[PDB]
Amino acid sequence: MSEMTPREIVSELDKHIIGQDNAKRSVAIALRNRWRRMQLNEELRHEVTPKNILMIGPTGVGKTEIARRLAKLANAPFIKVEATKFTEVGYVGKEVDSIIRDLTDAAVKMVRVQAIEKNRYRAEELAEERILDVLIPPAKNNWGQTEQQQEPSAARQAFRKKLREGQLDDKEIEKQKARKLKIKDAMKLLIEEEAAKLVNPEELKQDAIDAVEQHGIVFIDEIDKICKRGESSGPDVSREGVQRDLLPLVEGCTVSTKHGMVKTDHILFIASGAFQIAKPSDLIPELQGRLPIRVELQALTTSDFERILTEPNASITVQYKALMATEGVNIEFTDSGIKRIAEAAWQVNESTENIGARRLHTVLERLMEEISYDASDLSGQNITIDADYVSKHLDALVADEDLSRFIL
Amino acid sequence: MSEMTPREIVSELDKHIIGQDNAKRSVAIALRNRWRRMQLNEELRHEVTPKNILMIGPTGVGKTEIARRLAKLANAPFIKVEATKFTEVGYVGKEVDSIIRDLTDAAVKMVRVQAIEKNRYRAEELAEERILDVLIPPAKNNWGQTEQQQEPSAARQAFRKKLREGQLDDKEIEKQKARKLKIKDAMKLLIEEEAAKLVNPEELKQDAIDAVEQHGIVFIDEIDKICKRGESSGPDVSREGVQRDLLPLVEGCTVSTKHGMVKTDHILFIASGAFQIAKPSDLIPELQGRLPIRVELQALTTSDFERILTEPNASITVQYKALMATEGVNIEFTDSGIKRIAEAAWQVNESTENIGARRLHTVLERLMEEISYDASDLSGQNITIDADYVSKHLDALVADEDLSRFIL
Amino acid sequence: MSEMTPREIVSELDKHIIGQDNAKRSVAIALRNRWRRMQLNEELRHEVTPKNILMIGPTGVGKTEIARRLAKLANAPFIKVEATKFTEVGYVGKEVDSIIRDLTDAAVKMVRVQAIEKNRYRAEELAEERILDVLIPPAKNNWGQTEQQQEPSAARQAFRKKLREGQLDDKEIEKQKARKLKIKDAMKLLIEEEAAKLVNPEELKQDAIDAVEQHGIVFIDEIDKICKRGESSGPDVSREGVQRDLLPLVEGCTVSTKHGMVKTDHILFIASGAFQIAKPSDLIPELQGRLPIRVELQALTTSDFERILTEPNASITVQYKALMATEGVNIEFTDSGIKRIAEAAWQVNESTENIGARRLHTVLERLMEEISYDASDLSGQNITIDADYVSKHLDALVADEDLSRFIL
Amino acid sequence: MSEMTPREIVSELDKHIIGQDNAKRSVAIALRNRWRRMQLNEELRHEVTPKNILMIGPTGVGKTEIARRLAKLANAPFIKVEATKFTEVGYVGKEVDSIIRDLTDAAVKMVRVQAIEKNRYRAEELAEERILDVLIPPAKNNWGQTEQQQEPSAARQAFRKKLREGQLDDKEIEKQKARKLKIKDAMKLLIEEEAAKLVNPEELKQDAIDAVEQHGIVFIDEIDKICKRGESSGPDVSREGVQRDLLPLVEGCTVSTKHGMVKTDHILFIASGAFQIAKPSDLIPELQGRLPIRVELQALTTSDFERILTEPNASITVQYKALMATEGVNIEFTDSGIKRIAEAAWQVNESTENIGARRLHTVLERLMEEISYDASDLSGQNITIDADYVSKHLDALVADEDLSRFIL
Ligand SMILES: Nc1ncnc2c1ncn2[C@@H]1O[C@H](COP(=O)(O)OP(=O)(O)O)[C@@H](O)[C@H]1O
Ligand SMILES: Nc1ncnc2c1ncn2[C@@H]1O[C@H](COP(=O)(O)OP(=O)(O)O)[C@@H](O)[C@H]1O
Ligand SMILES: Nc1ncnc2c1ncn2[C@@H]1O[C@H](COP(=O)(O)OP(=O)(O)O)[C@@H](O)[C@H]1O
Ligand SMILES: Nc1ncnc2c1ncn2[C@@H]1O[C@H](COP(=O)(O)OP(=O)(O)O)[C@@H](O)[C@H]1O
Repeated sequence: MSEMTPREIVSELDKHIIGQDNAKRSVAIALRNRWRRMQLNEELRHEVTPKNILMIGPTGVGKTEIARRLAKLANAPFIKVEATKFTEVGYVGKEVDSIIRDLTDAAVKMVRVQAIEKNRYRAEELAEERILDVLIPPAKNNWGQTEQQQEPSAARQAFRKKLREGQLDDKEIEKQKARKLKIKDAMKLLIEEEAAKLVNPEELKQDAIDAVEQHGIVFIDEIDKICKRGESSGPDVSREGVQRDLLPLVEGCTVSTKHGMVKTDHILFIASGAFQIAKPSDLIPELQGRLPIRVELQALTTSDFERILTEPNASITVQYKALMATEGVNIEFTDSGIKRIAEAAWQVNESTENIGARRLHTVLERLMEEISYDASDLSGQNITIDADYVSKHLDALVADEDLSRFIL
Repeated sequence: MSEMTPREIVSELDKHIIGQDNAKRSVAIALRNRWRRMQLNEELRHEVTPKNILMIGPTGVGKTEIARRLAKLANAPFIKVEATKFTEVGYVGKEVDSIIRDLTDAAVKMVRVQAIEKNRYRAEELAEERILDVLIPPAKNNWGQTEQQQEPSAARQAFRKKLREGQLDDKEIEKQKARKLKIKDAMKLLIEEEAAKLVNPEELKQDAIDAVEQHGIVFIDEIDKICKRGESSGPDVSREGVQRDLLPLVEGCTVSTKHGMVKTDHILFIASGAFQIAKPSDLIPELQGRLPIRVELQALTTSDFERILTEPNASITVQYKALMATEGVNIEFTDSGIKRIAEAAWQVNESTENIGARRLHTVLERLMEEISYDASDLSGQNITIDADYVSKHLDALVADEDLSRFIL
Repeated sequence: MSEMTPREIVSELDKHIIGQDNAKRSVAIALRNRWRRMQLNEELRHEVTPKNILMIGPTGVGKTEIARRLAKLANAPFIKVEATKFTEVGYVGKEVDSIIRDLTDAAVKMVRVQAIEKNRYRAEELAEERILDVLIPPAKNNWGQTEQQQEPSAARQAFRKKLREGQLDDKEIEKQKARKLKIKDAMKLLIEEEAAKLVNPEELKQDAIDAVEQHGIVFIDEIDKICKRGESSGPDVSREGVQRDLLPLVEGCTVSTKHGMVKTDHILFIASGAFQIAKPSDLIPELQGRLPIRVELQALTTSDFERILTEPNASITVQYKALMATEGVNIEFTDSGIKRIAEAAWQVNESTENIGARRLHTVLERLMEEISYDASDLSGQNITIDADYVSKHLDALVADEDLSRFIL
Repeated sequence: MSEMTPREIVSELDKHIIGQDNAKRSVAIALRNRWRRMQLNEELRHEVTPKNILMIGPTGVGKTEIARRLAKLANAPFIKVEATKFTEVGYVGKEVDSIIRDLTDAAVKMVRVQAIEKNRYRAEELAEERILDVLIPPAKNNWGQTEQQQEPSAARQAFRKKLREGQLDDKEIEKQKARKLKIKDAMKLLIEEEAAKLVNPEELKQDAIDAVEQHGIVFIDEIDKICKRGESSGPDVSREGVQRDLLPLVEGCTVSTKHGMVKTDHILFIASGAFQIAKPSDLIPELQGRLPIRVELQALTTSDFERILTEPNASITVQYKALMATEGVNIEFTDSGIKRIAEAAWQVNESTENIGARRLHTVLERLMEEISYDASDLSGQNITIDADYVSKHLDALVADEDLSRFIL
């Protein structure tokens, strides 16, 4: 099982989300206040109430990714539903118990794929027993010693080591089979047709169910755009409603679905958004109060950037190096470009409109349009990417405001 | 069977709902005016009419939880439907006899789980007879005495006491089975595949039907916002209708459904909401008359809070201690912080807007942000949470109006 | 079969609907004009046309209950559809052939339950044959005399009389069974599992069908709010439409449904409502003319009340006595309170708004809030409820207008 | 497997999309920034993010066809969804994860047909073994040599060469068969009933899944008309939402589907449209940031046309020749008509409104009305289509503005 202490939770955070400590902090305080529970009895296993979180602040500084990530290391199943959607001011038809239904549909194509390296390496030593079986059969009547089985190997395990270097031969092996095929096929087959025997009844469900149930985490994005305070950001309280609908979810219900009936009850909720338009004080009271833990995030810096450009472990930048290396190019970003790199983000974000950390992403892939293209030429060649570089393909762009409008 | 006297019903209320005596009172007066019925004949079993309840008052002072709980000890099935919902001013598609429909779908995953420690302990002694049977068979032809049965036990009840300390052996027992498995599995199985023989035909229905039918209790929240008198709380009498739709439910009909045909006729209804917009006199007559018993509730006090902070048996505050302890921290709340604890909620509720008892929930989880976080360090350490404490992390917050607007 | 002469029909009416004679009158004249038909041939069995009724008048004086009841003694299946509904000015989706579909869904959970005391007392003498069968078996090879069967009873019918006073023993009796249970269970079982053998193929349908088909009665409430005459009570003739849709029903069609295809044709219709807004002259002509029989009702009196308070056979008042007795309380209403009781209704209904007979209901349950609560104390005690009583808990209430607004 | 280098990707473009080099370029830069990924590990296989593309420019100059084709040689599965669609301002019901859903439903009737000349020529040699088997059976007990198998052929491979010139005989061969048919049938059958044994379990899915997944490419057409800045191209931010909905798709989710559960995460997206109404800077941030790579296209020239008229490998013009030949007409276009051919499109596009390259298509099929009709007469006759020609059937048309409005 998972847990992690408060700080532990944080620290893996600072691994991919620069700054906003306060932020992290809370979310972890929610995720232990979580664990804690379990460890009680039955009374209070069921009278204490997922400490759901309200995420006030500007855009692109990481409310989402703070959640997204928290959850990945919780190893919780997770989904982010935009608040908008349930509005349909195009007037369609939106039901909110859907949300829970998709927090299962990952809670699966999550259980699945998170079962093919736990039970994959367990059955490449079971797809071999099925070819060292057709090239040379362990002659009828095994005289039980389990050590006269590694004794077929007296040539059998000479073919076992010869499966990795010489294949493409015509063979046929044992709703079963009885089929005559070929070996590089078949090798790619059995595998598949073997994960099946790696039992998938009321296990990939029931426990996938447990998934959601135990908990993930839903991040209800934008909540603020669904509540009133008049003028420009009120049509009707034909939005107020979606706060209502919502309630139950957060406030605790069962729900109908596909793989099994699910209990929202204990699910964790993380409600986002910026409120230049209203004020959290402005939710329906009901909601207001299921959002116990409130926290601010604040806009990142120039530095903050620079640092997001490199101190993220998946770093953007690196994404480059490696990507870029693949064509035979070392690439290497100075202190002093990683400086302008940011520097631009910030200047651009300040003239057009500011989209968050977001800009770096675009500013970059643009830096490289040159390199990133010609790359397969540079076969070995290496390049120095630095201020003086940067500014040559940037400055006038960033310069041209109205271009940036289009193309950054 | 249940009943309880008027006062009995009450006194279990005051167990988790401070004050509002008048409230309780009524509700209980409904819940016997209920029983009484039964005890009559056939004439008046079917000519007297569940004494439905109109819950006029402010928000977060207990209308819901008064119902909610009433029902829990009625051991009735219960659902709270928000009135809004049937409106869809986004225009979707709402049918209202849905309401009754879900009052059944808990009337079940309520009959269910409330049938697995009644009939659970009855068949842990029936899943053993199914293993003390495969380890050592009571040899062919039992010479009837029922006392040469505890006489297989001359070694059989030596394996019965040895089922609690040594398992994981490879065994196979008797749309039946004929299946070769193992014993920590199989133990977790049989149980399940045994609650089946614990007959679940026209019983887990029929009587679940009675449930609803005999009753639970539907709490139609907000009734007030579905009724007209003009200006800012009338769009059209395109809400009028919801009252209309509803009608029947309360006014007495059959409804179509999944596990069986239900009759709404005698279910109990408790219709909530505040009416600063209209006035109960403003329901359609038909309804109006179906909300016979009328009651007011009154906004809780500073004291009332203080008392909610502690005199609730699930106490908030306690939730802490015990939640908090789990990290190795005794926590203790003075009289005199529970004082400011309240003191605050009240002062905040009076400056932004007042959400009810609701605020404590929020004000608190905020007190603790410190404690609740650092907690895993305080391994043993104990803390004294008291006025002087409170005010250090509160006073300026509460101070800062416009913050509180966000973060309480 | 049913019929009843005109007056007969009336008289059972005056049993629970004080006054409005004219009203009754008609409805019965419809219900014989009904019978009459059948008694003709084939020509005129199918050229004469259910004499459907238009029920003009104020609210709460009994259009509905005049119908509701008429039908119960017709023993017709019956439903009251609000006219509103099909409007959806929230814009959903309403189809009108639904109506007929629910006039079947009772025409069932009516046929059903009206078959378990016709065939219940027929099979408690068939669930015994199944226990006096397991406690002492009628030894192999019955030597046919039918009078050596009451001759097992030479001890068998000593256990038959002993089934009513000594049970809870462990027995097992004969998609059948083969099951080992216990006797207070099983007794509650067999019954159920025996109504099944009380044949339920193409009988509980086909004749339930006959139900509707033969006839009940639909009371289309409010019809007037679905027709035009401009100003405050016309949006569009986007309501006119529902008169249209409707037509066929009343005017004669088949309809698709669940248990069987149904023919509206001969169904009886009773169309309600008050027309302060328009005038019956104001229906679509088509409708106008399927509402042959027109009748007024007029608002009830003070007396009328008083009399509804006692001369109804299910009397309200009595509802009290008996309900109230159950806790050990005789209760007894004077001439002279039953006077004020009413007196209030009337005064209240005249200040706030007047809801019909409806008020009594509420005025009362309020009278008793005192008694109705403390009742379980009065264990024997008896009380005199009379003017001087009444006015002590009423007068100021009725006084306070604006309270009454809420709580009467 | 595919890849191709940046330039390689390009050069096959310039094969059917004259000019717009910059365009191509990018797109290719995406389609390697794609490959590269794969070649990394697991960390960065799943932390780098398909480099999605924003296609700013005028209409009919190639955005679509640049994508369309890109994908064809990527041999990716592809779909272009119009942004409009999800709007329904007629108000229907649009879900957007539909988009992904259809990117699968070609990802298939693409895997399918692209599996019947790979495995088609593999089993025309397997449907013969099934007739050289009924005409002359390889007599019981094959004495294993695999060279006394081509030795049935001592008359058997005399019937194998005689299957191409003499058929229609009455034969019967081996949920199998046992059926008595005939041989030109049966030949057209077996084939089919043989692509089945060419295994189609969790292969025609799973890998079709990969398709989408590894990728095709969705081209979200017109993105611009789903975003706000006011006046004539904003109704509400009841379009805003479409951007919202979309999000996830591009921003990374699982989607439910027919042949299997798909992950959108890594698919490639290329979002089109012109922005004379807004400005790419005007997308919701979230999106904005997911359109990393930005590119412009520029309206083609007279020349560019001329060159589209011919330098396309499928050439329009050629379409003619060959289409036209089929009637017995060589046709030949001078340099100097292909000149006016273009010359015209350009002059028309500048007077009515300019639809892009689009016009040639129309201008042409009009040139020909004459030829294209009379063609079946010109049996041999050959024609010289050239300026002086062109202008005889064009000049006054192009002349007549308001005609062209109708008829080009
Ligand atoms: N504080 C930050 N530290 C690291 N990365 C960040 C930070 N803020 C934003 N980002 C990155 O830039 C984009 C913004 O993140 P996201 O969480 O979706 O923004 P927001 O929640 O603020 O709307 C993502 O690519 C995100 O991973
Ligand atoms: N007066 C009450 N007595 C005890 N707790 C209350 C009371 N009113 C509100 N609460 C608390 O705050 C929450 C609000 O109760 P609720 O019944 O949902 O309020 P309301 O009906 O007024 O909307 C509950 O969880 C409960 O603990
Ligand atoms: N004339 C009357 N005689 C007896 N009871 C009446 C009378 N009028 C109304 N009631 C009773 O008071 C309420 C009004 O009846 P209902 O038929 O639904 O009113 P309406 O049809 O006039 O809208 C019901 O409880 C009804 O049974
Ligand atoms: N610049 C281009 N190069 C070659 N053909 C083009 C070009 N632009 C448009 N066309 C032709 O006219 C049609 C329009 O191409 P399309 O990609 O659909 O234009 P757009 O994206 O600008 O809407 C295509 O069938 C193609 O033959």
